[PDB]
Amino acid sequence: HWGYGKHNGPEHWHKDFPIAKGERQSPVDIDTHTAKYDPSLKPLSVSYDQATSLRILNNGHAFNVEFDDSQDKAVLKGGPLDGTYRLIQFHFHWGSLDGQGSEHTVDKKKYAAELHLVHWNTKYGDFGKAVQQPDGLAVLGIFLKVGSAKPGLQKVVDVLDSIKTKGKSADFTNFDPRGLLPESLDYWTYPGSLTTPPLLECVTWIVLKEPISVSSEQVLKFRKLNFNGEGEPEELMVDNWRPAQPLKNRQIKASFK
Ligand SMILES: O=C(O)c1ccccc1S
Ligand SMILES: [Zn+2]
Repeated sequence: HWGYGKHNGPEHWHKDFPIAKGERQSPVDIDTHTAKYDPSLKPLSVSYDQATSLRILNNGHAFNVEFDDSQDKAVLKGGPLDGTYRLIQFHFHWGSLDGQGSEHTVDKKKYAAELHLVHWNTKYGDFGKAVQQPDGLAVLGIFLKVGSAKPGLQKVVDVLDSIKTKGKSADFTNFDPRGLLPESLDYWTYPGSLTTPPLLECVTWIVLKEPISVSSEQVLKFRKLNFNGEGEPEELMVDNWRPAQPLKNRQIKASFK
């Protein structure tokens, strides 16, 4: 199946998932000079105080931190969004080297990694029905650069050696995703897609301008995970990013002047 290698990576995905060449694929390059301030944007509200994390899973692509989304607990609203979107999971994309790893780029600059906090529109009842809708999902995208450590990341880093291989999971209760947010909520937004198969075109992307800093030691631990399952040859989990796709008939809006 699909992955990030030479023979199954992003340039092959279109064969099984033809929407890979669709009209609102993600990620994209964010040209900061072309992005326009949008005064119709409402203030963004990231309300994560009652978040209930449950588990961390290596899915042979990245690792997912999953949340209990059975009640309105951790939600994203305002900004470009109509209504209330509930956090269901987060994960990252990263590189083999600090010069690459993010999926969005900013004036062609690649960051060392990118965090995606995935939410679904509660008007659609569950995540499965939300991914059949053009406004089913909202993904909050946050860049990571290598510099000072991010303390609120360390609980994630320290659990990784327990989910080294594909199919492994661990308890991951009481993790507070507020510790992953930068100071500013300035952001860019545009309509796009999931960035792994099945590449569904359901996402309002909200990409924060301010990166968070993580330490070289934190990101090195990401790079010690494995794409392979236990008892199989080691293939390090690195470079699990999709590159920027054509912007097509879209405009990137900025929340800031
Ligand atoms: O983030 C993604 O791109 C993704 C892709 C497939 C399934 C779930 C997700 S959340
Ligand atoms: Zn992602």
